[PDB]
Amino acid sequence: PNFSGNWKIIRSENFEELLKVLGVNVMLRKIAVAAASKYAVEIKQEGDTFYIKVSTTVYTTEINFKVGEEFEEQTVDGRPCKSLVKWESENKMVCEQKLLKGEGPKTSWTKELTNDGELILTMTADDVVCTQVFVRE
Ligand SMILES: *C/C=C(C)/C=C/C=C(C)/C=C/C1=C(C)CCCC1(C)C
Repeated sequence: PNFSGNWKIIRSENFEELLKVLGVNVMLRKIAVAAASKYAVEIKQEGDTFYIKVSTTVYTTEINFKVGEEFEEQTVDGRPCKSLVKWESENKMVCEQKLLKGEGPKTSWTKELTNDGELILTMTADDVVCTQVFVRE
């Protein structure tokens, strides 16, 4: 549907706790939380093909996928992984990830477009769920 847009963050909950589960030490967690306050998501959607560009003040990364096809990206804490996105309803998709090398927490994310025009992202590591809410620029 209309995931396409330039999204700007308005709320971020449990992000520090997510990073803690992921092994990031406290000073870097605090700096990462501060960096999440500037952060923007740009989405281009055509059918079930998505282009996503995530950017903060000094860093930017692009994610390209088709729903239902495995692709490679990185976990939140930077460990490369294989990902697979599926729809869960009209305007929510869920991505499951598997580490390429090694072991670690089970991670995943979801992206939802609400009826009131917000984008909700969740990122999960084991039992900890980070929720971020965006509005269009
Ligand atoms: C569909 C939207 C997705 C998959 C968004 C992914 C977002 C990230 C991988 C954000 C990561 C960040 C850090 C790892 C620390 C700096 C702040 C963030 C939130 C940009």
